[PDB]
Order: sequence, then C-alpha cells, then structure tokens
Amino acid sequence: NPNYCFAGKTSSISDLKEVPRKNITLIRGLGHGGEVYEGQVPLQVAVKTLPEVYSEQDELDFLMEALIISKFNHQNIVRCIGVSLQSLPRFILLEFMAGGDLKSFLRETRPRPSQPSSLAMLDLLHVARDIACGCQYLEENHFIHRDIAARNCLLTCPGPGRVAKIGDFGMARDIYRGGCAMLPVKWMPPEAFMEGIFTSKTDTWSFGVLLWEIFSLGYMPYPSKSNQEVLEFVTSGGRMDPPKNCPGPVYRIMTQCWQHQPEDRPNFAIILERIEYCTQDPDVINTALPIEY
Ligand SMILES: C[C@@H](Oc1cc(-c2cnn(C3CCNCC3)c2)cnc1N)c1c(Cl)ccc(F)c1Cl
Repeated sequence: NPNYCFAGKTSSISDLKEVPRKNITLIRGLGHGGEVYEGQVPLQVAVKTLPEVYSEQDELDFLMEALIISKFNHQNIVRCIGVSLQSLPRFILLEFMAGGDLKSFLRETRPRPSQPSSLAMLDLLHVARDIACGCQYLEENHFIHRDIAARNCLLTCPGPGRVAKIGDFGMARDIYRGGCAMLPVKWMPPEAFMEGIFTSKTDTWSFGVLLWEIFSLGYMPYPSKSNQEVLEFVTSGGRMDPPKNCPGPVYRIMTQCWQHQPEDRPNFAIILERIEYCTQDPDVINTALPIEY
C-alpha cells in the first residue's frame, strides 16, 4: 500500500482507522457522482463508495483520498471518521455536512420575493472567511489544493450557525497518485493551464473565482463562455465583472486574486485580513443581495 507525507509525518493506508462494516447503516442517497450516502455509525456520517466495477488504479486513488483527508487537522476541513475497507464496496466515512455543497446551497437559498432576507452579505463573507481559513491552513502546510471551487465546499447546516469547510480533494489526490475537458480551467490561473505550474498562488487565483461564485449566489463563472473562450479571454487580460450588487471592497479582493503574475497575488493571510475588513464595513454588510423573479 502507498505512502503519503504531510507536515513532518509519513503515513500508510494501513494507518486508516477501520470501521467494522456491521456498525454502518446506509440511510439514503445524497445525489451520487462513485456514490455518496448519508449514514450512521450514534454518529451521523457521509459515506463515499468505491464502485466495485472500478479497477486497480482507482482503488488506490480512492484510499489515497481518505489518507490525505485523515492527516489534516483543521476546523474548516471536513473530518474523516475512518474507512471500511475489509468489505466490498469500499467505504470512506466523512463528517456529515447537513447543509450540503456550497454551490447548491447558494442556488437554493437565493433571496426570493417571499424570503428576501434569507441570506445577507454577512453570511456570504463568513462562508468566504471559513474557506480562506482552510486555504491558509493548506498554504502554511505546503499543500496545494488545485481545485478550490464552490462545488467542493460543504456547509455544516442551512441556518445562521453554518460553518463552511473544504470537502473534496480528488484533484490533489490525482496529481499525487484524465483529460482536457475535465480540467477546471475556469478556476485556473494562466501559468496553471498554460504551463501546468501549480503553487499556493494557484489556489489564490481559484479562491478569487470562488469569491465570485459566492457573491453571484451560485452562478457558473464566466457565464456564456466556454472553457476555450475563457482560456483565451483570461490569457488576454480579460477578467469577470462584479457579481450583481457586489460591494467594491469584495470585488477588489477578486481582482487582486486574479493578478496575471503569481507573485502579485496575495497569500491567504492577506486575503483573510481583507475579508475581515469587509465584515467591519457597514457599507458592505448592509448591501442588499439581488432577488430573482
Ligand atoms: C463526498 C461528499 O460528502 C458529503 C456530502 C454531503 C451532502 C450532499 N448533499 N447533502 C444534502 C443532504 C440533504 N439536505 C441537503 C444537503 C449533504 C455532506 N457531507 C459530506 N461529507 C461531497 C459531495 Cl456529494 C459534494 C462536495 C464535497 F466537497 C463532498 Cl466532500
């Protein structure tokens, strides 16, 4: 079995905490991709399954992801409860995030003529703060996520106490051990998609796009552009306009995240400071979010 190194320590799949199959119950499907369920171990879990029809490479990839997540220790990264590997299909057990993924949440929770104050600017800033905090943790432990995006973030619950966490590490796992049309190029900086260069400044760019996802309330980035057009657009200096009703201080963070040169972009410590200043500015957090009719 493969070895993984994070922080100063080196681990092995054998080190994954095994949960006996008999203690695990599958309650319902959670919209599968492999399949994902809500489960109980009483501990409420999310269960990620490895399809049995998959081969050998996928099997190691699958466990590698549990190993990667298991070695993190931070409040804004989803916890791995353990694995169940001594029965088919293979299970990975994760902290259950009742709020679901961030993109769906945003789309489904957009203020309406009936619920105009469902979400406010401060809620968005706190989600952005949560994830920036997870990213800072990754950056200072020299881990590059490579796929920061709303679809890969989770919320603890729907309501006001919600905490956002980074949840999917499949891209990081892949590069660790494939096609053009499966690369998240709309979240990637030029040096990333042109040269395959990835640094912590790679994630800073992606976080800027996520910001935009957050303050658009779940729109797909670069609306009405294809990947190839975005690639040519961004390479040419093109950048997205502000989401609707987006305060200038928030947009300004996005545009700094999208500086063409990696060394001109902020590290996550700087992004956090700037996000916190936004939570202090009444002209930011008193701004009304748009309503779709
Ligand atoms: C692997 C899977 O794990 C979870 C899914 C979910 C989830 C998905 N959907 N829902 C809904 C359950 C019913 N109520 C609304 C949310 C919960 C919660 N916690 C998880 N750890 C997952 C998914 Cl499906 C999507 C994005 C992610 F970043 C992750 Cl990490």
